[PDB]
Amino acid sequence: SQQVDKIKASYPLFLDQDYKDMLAKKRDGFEEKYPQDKIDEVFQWTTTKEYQELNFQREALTVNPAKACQPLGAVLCALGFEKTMPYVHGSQGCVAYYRSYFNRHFREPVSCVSDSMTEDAAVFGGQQNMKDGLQNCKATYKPDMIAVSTTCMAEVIGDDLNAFINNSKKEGFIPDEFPVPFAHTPAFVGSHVTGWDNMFEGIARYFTLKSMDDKVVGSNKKINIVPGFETYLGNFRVIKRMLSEMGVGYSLLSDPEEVLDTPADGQFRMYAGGTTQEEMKDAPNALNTVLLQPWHLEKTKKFVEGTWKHEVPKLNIPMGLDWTDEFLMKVSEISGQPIPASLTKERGRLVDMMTDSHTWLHGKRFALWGDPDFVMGLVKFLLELGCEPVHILCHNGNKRWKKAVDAILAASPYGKNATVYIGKDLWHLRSLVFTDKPDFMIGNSYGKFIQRDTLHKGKEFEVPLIRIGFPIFDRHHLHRSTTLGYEGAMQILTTLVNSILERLDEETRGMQATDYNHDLVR
Amino acid sequence: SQQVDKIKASYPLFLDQDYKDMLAKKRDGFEEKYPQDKIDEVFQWTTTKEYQELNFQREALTVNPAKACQPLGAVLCALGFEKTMPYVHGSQGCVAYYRSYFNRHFREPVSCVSDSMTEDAAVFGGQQNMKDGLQNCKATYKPDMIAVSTTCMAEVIGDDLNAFINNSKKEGFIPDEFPVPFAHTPAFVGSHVTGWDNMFEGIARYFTLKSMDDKVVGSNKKINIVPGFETYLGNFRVIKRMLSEMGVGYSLLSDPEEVLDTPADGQFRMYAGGTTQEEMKDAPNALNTVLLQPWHLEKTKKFVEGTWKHEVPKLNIPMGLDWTDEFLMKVSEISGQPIPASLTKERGRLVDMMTDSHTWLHGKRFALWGDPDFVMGLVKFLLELGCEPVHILCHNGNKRWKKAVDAILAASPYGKNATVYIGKDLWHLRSLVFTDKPDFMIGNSYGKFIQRDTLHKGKEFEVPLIRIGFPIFDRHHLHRSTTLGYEGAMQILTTLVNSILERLDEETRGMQATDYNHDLVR
Amino acid sequence: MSREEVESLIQEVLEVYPEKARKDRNKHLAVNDPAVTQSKKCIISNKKSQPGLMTIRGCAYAGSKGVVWGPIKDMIHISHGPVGCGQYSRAGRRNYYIGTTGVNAFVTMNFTSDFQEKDIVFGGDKKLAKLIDEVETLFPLNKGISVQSECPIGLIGDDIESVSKVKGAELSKTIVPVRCEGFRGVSQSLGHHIANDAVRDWVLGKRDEDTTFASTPYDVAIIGDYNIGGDAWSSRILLEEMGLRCVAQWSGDGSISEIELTPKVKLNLVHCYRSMNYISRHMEEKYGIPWMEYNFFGPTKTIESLRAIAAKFDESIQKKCEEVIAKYKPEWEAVVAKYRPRLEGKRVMLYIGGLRPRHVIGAYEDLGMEVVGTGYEFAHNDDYDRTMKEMGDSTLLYDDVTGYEFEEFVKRIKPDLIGSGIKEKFIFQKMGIPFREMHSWDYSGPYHGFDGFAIFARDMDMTLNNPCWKKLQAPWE
Amino acid sequence: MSREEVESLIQEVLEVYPEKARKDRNKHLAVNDPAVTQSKKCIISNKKSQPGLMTIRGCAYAGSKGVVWGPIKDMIHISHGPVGCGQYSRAGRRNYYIGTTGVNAFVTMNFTSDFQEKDIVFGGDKKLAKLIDEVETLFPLNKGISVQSECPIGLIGDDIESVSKVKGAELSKTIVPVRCEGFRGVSQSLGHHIANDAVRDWVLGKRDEDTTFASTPYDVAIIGDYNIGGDAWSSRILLEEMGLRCVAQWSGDGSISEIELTPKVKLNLVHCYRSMNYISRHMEEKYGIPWMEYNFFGPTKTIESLRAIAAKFDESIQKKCEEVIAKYKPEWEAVVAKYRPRLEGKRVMLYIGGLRPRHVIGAYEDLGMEVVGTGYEFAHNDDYDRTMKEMGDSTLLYDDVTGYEFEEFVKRIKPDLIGSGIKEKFIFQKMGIPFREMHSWDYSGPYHGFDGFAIFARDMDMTLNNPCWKKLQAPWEA
Ligand code: ICS
Ligand code: ICS
Ligand SMILES: [Fe+3]
Ligand SMILES: [Fe+3]
Repeated sequence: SQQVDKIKASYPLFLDQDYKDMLAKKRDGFEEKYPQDKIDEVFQWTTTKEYQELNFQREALTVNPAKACQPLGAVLCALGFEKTMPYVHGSQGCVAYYRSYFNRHFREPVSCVSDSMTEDAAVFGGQQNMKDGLQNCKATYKPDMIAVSTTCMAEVIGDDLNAFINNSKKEGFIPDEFPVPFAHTPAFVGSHVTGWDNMFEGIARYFTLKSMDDKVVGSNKKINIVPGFETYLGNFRVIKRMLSEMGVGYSLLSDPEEVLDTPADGQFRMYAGGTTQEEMKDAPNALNTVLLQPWHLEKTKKFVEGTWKHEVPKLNIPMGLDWTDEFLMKVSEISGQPIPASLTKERGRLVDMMTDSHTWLHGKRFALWGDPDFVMGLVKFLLELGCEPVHILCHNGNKRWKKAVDAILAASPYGKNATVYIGKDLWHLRSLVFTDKPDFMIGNSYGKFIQRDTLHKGKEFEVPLIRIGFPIFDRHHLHRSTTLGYEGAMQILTTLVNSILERLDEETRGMQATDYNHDLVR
Repeated sequence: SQQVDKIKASYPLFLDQDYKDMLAKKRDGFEEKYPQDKIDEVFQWTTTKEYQELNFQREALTVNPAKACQPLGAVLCALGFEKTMPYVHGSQGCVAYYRSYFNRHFREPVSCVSDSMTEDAAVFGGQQNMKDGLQNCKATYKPDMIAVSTTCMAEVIGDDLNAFINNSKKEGFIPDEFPVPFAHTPAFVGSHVTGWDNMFEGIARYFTLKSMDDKVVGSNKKINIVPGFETYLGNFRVIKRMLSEMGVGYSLLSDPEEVLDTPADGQFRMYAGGTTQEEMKDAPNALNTVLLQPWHLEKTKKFVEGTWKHEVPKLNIPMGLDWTDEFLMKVSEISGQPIPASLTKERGRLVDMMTDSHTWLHGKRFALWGDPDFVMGLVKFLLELGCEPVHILCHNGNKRWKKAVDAILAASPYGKNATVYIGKDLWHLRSLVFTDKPDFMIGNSYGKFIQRDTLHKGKEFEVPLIRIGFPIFDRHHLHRSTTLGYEGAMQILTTLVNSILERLDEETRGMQATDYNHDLVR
Repeated sequence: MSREEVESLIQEVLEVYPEKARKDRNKHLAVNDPAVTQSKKCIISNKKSQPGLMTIRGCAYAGSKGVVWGPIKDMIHISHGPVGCGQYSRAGRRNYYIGTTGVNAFVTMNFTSDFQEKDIVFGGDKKLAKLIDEVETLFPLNKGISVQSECPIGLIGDDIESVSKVKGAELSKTIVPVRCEGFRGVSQSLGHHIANDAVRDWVLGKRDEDTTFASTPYDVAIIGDYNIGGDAWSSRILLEEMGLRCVAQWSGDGSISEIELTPKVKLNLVHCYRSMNYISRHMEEKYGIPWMEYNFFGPTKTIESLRAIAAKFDESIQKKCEEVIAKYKPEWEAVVAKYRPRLEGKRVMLYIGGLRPRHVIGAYEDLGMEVVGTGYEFAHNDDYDRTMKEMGDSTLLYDDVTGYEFEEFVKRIKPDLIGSGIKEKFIFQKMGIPFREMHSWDYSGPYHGFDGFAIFARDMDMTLNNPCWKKLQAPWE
Repeated sequence: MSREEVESLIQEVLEVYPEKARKDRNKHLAVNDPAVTQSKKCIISNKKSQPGLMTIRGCAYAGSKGVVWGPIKDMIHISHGPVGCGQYSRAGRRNYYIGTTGVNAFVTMNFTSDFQEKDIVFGGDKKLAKLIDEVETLFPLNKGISVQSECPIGLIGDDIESVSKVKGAELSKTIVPVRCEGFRGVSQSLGHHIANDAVRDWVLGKRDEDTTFASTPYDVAIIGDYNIGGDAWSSRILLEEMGLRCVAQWSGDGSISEIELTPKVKLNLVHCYRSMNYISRHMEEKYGIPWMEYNFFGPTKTIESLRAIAAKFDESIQKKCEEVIAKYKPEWEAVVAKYRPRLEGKRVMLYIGGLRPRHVIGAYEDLGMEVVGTGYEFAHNDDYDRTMKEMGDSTLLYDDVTGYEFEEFVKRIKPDLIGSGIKEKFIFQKMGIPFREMHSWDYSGPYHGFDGFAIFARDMDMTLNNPCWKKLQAPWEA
């Protein structure tokens, strides 16, 4: 039943008595459900150290992973280039999922095509799909460039992307000069960030490998910036803002901030902004190339150093105070530009905020997960804030990265109780936050199910989620935030300290019970 | 008792059994407390419509006001001028409170002096206090300017500021050319925003009244901007950023953003930035003067129009979509500069966010309070979002203002259930959110006590507070936010929609009870 | 628009295509004609998508795992293959359920074998067996496992049927192998069929000879309602108010035991024909259970369906049918009284999957709105037969529409509202056209039944008449 | 660091002042000397502030309403005058209490008469009478009303005493007129005295003729603990573990009935001498109740106070005293073992109000820290007498320090930590000097007693050793 003046959606409609009784009868009548005492017993067991040890002995089963597959990153990379259509050679189901995943994080259109390979292509290959696909795509959506990656079907059957593209041009399906960079992006290798690296290196190679002979390092007086897999718009914008404030000439290679933020003004813009083909063709002439997320840009680094002859600086992701400091100082050294007073003042405002908030942050215990560069930057900034990152999980991390993070932890007293986990998923993390409870989780929207589980054990065991990362599906417009630079550190610090204070306010809101500590001033 | 490795502060220390027993013994033994059943009965009574009727019959008693006294605004205005020391003639206790109040909101030093009038000055006036105070202040803190206001003591006894300052110069306590603008700021008239108006008009008169004959309107080709009482740093910065993006020459008269955001770099800066004396002397040569908050700049307006001969535009506070549009279009007409593509794109991104979020905002009911211009701008934006501002409270509002807001409400279907209250306090508002429960409150930190009260009735009656306004004492660094322009609208929209979604997540977090609606994607 | 105007639009849009694609797409676009009833005489469907044209379709894994199997709440469903598919589809579809997630229900979790290259080289069958044992130790209250094959499984020659039979016997557990690899078929649709056949072959016959369950003459099953935002619950409450006993829900909020009990019912009530007609046809062949299509979108269709369903039983049910109708009459009449004036005359274009593009037309018409265009991602010709009777004359029909086509049709037709999916939503909002998600209900609903109609009307009104649509143009242009 | 260096520093700083201010401030700055015991020979205090020098002091209303009366939880306190004072002081001080706010407790609410110009012209006495009736209607469970006068009340010639007598009799309610207008005196201090006299004259004697209270030989009252962050509760727990019965707390978490019962106790335990010595002297004269000063900051002073207090009773209390001391010994020893190494040798400068500038020195010394400077906003000479015994030789003493003086002293002395108020905090953090709020405890605490020492130690360590202080200088500068 509904009252027309106060219509109820599913919540709280189905808490009405008649819906409750109906659901009780369905359960008792036909679901053959385990008794509630048995559910409570098993639930309690899943929160124990005994369960945790069984959980961490898994070798074959993955539960609630914290990573995606390569082509997702290849699509995001390709979207960063001017009037470029991402094109995934293989089965169309993949592309539907890629678009949906990004649609929900950015709340924006996400353009990507497939060439719809099916059962038959498994026997005779996908050459004809590529010829018709490229022609159809170019004629219909009029891109200036088509950037080709692959689904796992096309990888398993072994389609030769280079040969198929060359034949499409040879047989007249697309003009010979139309740019069709490509990369093999097998879902069973690495993760989505590997797909970004592979796509970018493919695009760099397409525009530079065969024209190196006229290139002179430093001749365009710019610094190349390679952002990697980046899903916060503010992170593209703050890097450009800081470099412009310094007067540093730069080329941001793969820049999707415009196409992921078009205005609602009465027309749909399939393409907007992006790195130009010239910027890629001219990139070898830069003074140097800075990689913003080096732990998933290894292949790009080898190409930039091996072919462009740039001496890629050893720089961490510019997150937090120290690593932003180091990024600016290296940019200053490469470009010969001094760090201006405006960035010095911004640094000091971040430090001022740190002094203002340090008493509420000190000793706060955190579980956190994400991609490798993001995670280690978050770890570094937490240590700078006097926080303890106790559970550090990177599903797509590797041994070398774990050693670097362990060295960062070892250099600080606030890392004494921290452990780094690689190859573990969020069902592993669920056990950790039960058996060694932190104060908060920092992670993506999939963490909301861990918070739900912890609350079911008890309010005193609940671990609230702070949403920082990718994907964020259950809040709006956090993709506009910033996590890099002093600006990003300021935003993260504000989110952390106010999450702490929101939770304290919740715990002290009880009249005549805990509100003796419900302070007006904090 | 304490365990050294997990030390407890007051919360949760005093929930230990031995403290709990001690407190019960104190209560039963010596407090002669009303029995709990009587407390519960009276509390329930305070939530009824019968209590509300008695509550709204108050004439002499004010409970939990939502305003302060004039000198607070005079101090904030004075801080916006270069190397200017606020100086409040009267009793020192006032200045301790003004400084502490702003300290807690901005988490910054706040410099202000008193001349420490006591019982003796109450009979014979504070002339000697002014002579020594001005001399002591100038020698010790070396300001370029001292801006003088009054506490209620000095108003009641009738100290003539003009005469006292002239005699201080005549008798040699300060150089005759040293600028000492002044304004009478009686606490028993108006509110803190009136003190801002009075101080600004005093400073404007000091630098322009006697030199008008060489002035020519429009000759410096700039627009004056008067911000009024403003406690968000982002609001100063967005106005300057937008006008610079338009290429509009401008003078921001009273600009405290620098002195309220100095870096922590190893030295204390008593002064920073601010409007220069030269800019004030030259202001009559501007094309026109725009008042960002006209409902508390009445006196300033009369002076700018009567003496500078500027035809001040009739503009609402630039909050939300329509009123930011109208602000930019009027600035464009005055300056002859077109609205640039960057601002048009920012407008369209705000509209995009509105379309993205409109289904969670539609029909949401809000109680809100603040100063008149801020409140009416918040009302206007809520109506643009399709929200219903049901309880609109402005303690320091007036009848003319209430009629303007009622006309804004009448122009929209979403104003149908709204009532505007002037001269009511937060104890009045408490009754309204019990008897006509909204979904959220938008207000300052004092609202946290209403949220506590509503929860005590029951979780289903709790009205969460969304902190927007002044002062905010129990979260950190929200004074850095923006509420003006498209940027401010974007920030407000994001705060609102995610406050809605966090509350829905809370209500649907119960395992096997309400988590059928605990959606990953919202 | 006039018929001839619509035919010229089709030709105008098709001019951008290369010859091969143009000749193909022309066959998937048509204008409804009341003198033409058989769809096989005016539109083709359920063929391959043209490469590179940005189809909205998914794959057979989406149709099997995401749609049919995934909602079954007390089973654990294994996304067998690389990590991607299970992650993108984790909790994306709002197939609601009651349970203790991670303990006795598992719907919004993502279980996967996370294939690495070694699994490609040596095969994944030993990993799958090890995985099943790990599931058993960590999730003891699961009541069965399904293995949803992603693309590589069939391409490398794995034999999940053999693993499922061996491990099923060793553990005395129902383990369902599903060969729903995404390269099969042309869309989600073949995934439906594959999944229906896996139910039939591995689950549905478990209780064929079992006689324990006490049947009644009023036993029914809801077939093809996946309880989006609770849709199936707002349908079930009505059927049971009418005196029926809903033994099973396929598969929203569905348990494996309910499925196993379905061969015992007297009548199968089919909502989504596309996805479940296969198993409905099977149960009528093997068990003699009749099935019938029904429609709970909006008061007109719900009343019509309740009366048709009741006609299959006796006078006592038909009497209770009229009791339910009279009970809810003031409620939905108040909804139309409030919202129809705010929506009457507004024109709607739809593009959804395999059922809703025709099933929701009645609800729009109950609010005085007009559906001027509709189409399906993966429907067959029998679906289009049913659609032409529902759609008005001279309306536009599009099968497997391309991104380009949909945008160009909308620019010319200028509908007041569009109802489609997440990949379309943000395109048309930028064009200033109110949009409602008609898969996820835009995180609202339910929309089925009388209680859902109130929410449906509220939602269309809030979006169509929202103040934001008046503001797209800056006053200075 | 040496005496001669400190004295020259004083003269250097004073050179900026005009002649009159220079001569005055010179009298309020001094260097401790163990050969001089009487402050009446080396520092002046409790004089008016010099105009325009940015004193940190407040007013008499702050000392009466903000400090003494405001914490009393079951009374309603009216800020009588314009809207400002009650708003700036609303819930600014963390005088903790147990109650149902708005129903039977009222501490964090702001009740005011919100004076307008008409009230200035015609007087506010009729408004006050109407206000009292409105309070009684809307807050029926209040157990008394106080009227805290703001500046204009005395200047316009209102008679709140007459209103209080008339309405009090009419309503059979305790209504306390307090003439704490901010222009009286020179600081918060006179507000204390005014407020103490109002307690004496209008509340304390209500039960002089009552013989109902069942007394014991172990009845005490805690005088001058305002329960900042729960300080009084972590003090009370120790006294009652020692076998005493704490009948009243003045005024943190205090009820009006506890106040009225205090004349029935055997001993008044005075923590804050400055604010409550007046009423304590009164109760010794009128009721014969002895009073004694104590100190619950840090284990050394807490142990010393427990034993001195216990010595005033019998063997059973003295035995329980040693039981309590032994109980908590492993606890505070574990705190010292952990935190003293992290703090030993660090130098602290304090500037607070009227008690803590001397009372917390022992707790710092229990963590191996040294207090190299201290001073008061509004102390009297008897406070500075007690201070000379606590402070080390050649340390710097400052009375009613100016903003300029404090900044310049810190620049030269370079303390490792500063403990002062909200108006000082953000100045010194910008200079890169760790800062702890020693009024509000920086929203932490309690700091009293054994349980408070653990929090105090944690708090000093987390701030002194925080990583943020290593980062003030950008590496390209630097
Ligand atoms: S199953 Fe089908 S695409 Fe019948 S695959 Fe799809 S929850 Fe659609 S039109 Mo998403 S044939 Fe259901 C459907 Fe309809 S996922 Fe839902 S809305 S009624
Ligand atoms: S009452 Fe006094 S200024 Fe003794 S007015 Fe002040 S809560 Fe201070 S040094 Mo704030 S004489 Fe109490 C004090 Fe000390 S408000 Fe508190 S910390 S022990
Ligand atoms: Fe968007
Ligand atoms: Fe600060």
